[PDB]
Amino acid sequence: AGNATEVPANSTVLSFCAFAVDAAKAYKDYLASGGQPITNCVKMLCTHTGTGQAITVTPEANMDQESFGGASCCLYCRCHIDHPNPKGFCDLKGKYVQIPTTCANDPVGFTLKNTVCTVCGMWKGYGCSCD
Amino acid sequence: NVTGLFKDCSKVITGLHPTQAPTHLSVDTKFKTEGLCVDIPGIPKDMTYRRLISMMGFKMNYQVNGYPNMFITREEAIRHVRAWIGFDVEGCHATREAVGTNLPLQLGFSTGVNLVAVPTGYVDTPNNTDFSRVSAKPPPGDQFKHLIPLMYKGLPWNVVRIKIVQMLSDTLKNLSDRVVFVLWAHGFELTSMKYFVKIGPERTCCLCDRRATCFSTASDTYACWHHSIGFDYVYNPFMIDVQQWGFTGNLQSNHDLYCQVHGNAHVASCDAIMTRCLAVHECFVK
Ligand SMILES: [Mg+2]
Ligand SMILES: [Zn+2]
Ligand SMILES: [Zn+2]
Ligand SMILES: [Zn+2]
Ligand SMILES: [Zn+2]
Repeated sequence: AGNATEVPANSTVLSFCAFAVDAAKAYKDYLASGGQPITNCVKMLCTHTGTGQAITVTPEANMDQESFGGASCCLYCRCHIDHPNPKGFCDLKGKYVQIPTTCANDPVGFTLKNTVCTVCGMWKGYGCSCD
Repeated sequence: NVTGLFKDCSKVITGLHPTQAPTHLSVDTKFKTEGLCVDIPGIPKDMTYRRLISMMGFKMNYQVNGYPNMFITREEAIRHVRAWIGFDVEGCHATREAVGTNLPLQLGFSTGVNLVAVPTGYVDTPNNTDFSRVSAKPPPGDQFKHLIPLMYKGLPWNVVRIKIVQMLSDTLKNLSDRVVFVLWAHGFELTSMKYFVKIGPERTCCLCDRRATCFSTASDTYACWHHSIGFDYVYNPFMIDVQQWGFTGNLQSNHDLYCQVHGNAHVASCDAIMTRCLAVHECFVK
């Protein structure tokens, strides 16, 4: 009974990260060992003529990036573990997340490693232009 | 194709919104087309829900430099006999707002101890995953009559994992620098370990140079079997599965091939004893 959520290609990385003390470090170290990034995310069919900002209420994107469902790009939502926020709530769940097409291979890793400008709302490095 | 790990065990026909779903498989079909997903402004995202997520189906075959294996060969187990602790878990069944996964009810050990935990699980919400108590029931069969009373008899998991760490520490302090959990058909025992085991690279005890063997969440620190006082998590355990050595029948059937002094009042510890007993007989006879 029930409804399956995941695909066997993700069993080892999610199990590894579900038991970690430091889940983010486990996932980085796992990739560094030649492991396959987490797949089975929620990729969005969208027009790709959006603002290009990192975390929005509806899918935004340029042709240079892809829009995902935010929870599907959160290692803590993905492994169903605590979030390192003091209140403990996801930054991404309930929002759409745009990710540079060059990094669309590994959306979960991208959100682990990057950060958003509070001034202009775009990913620092892909690309915020305020100094 | 699919896997049973993290199976959504809710009874809701629908769910989930593209923004709230963890995985493409768990998006509601309304949003799927052309192998992708689509945003439909007129369908609100569900800002109330509680979905039980199954912890059955874990696979510990990671191979990362710096991180040790939980599952070890028989020979590695041979060298650390003194660390052997048989471990079995009787379980209960998700039943009201959910169905289709099992929850730890009574955990037993080679040390005669048995502990029983409140039925609690991992519940997805609009904001996070909520570790919480959940409705449950006993396994249906008449063979499971003795876990009916256990449903009422304890015990919050923060207390259970305190007692587990303390029992193994007081057992293993003068015997080894590790545990080897001796399992039989390990899947559900491995699922229970999610409730009280962390893993990482090897660490050393604060207060020591001995190998770190427990973890504390009060403060992110590590300890040996001697200084693990008040600690709540077992850190980097090791384990073996006796069934993976070739055994046709069930646990008691294959144990009673060698030993006839371990009867079975069907308690979780009784299984864990026969699990350790059968591992000794198999490994060291001839
Ligand atoms: Mg068992
Ligand atoms: Zn999250
Ligand atoms: Zn900026
Ligand atoms: Zn110590
Ligand atoms: Zn025996």
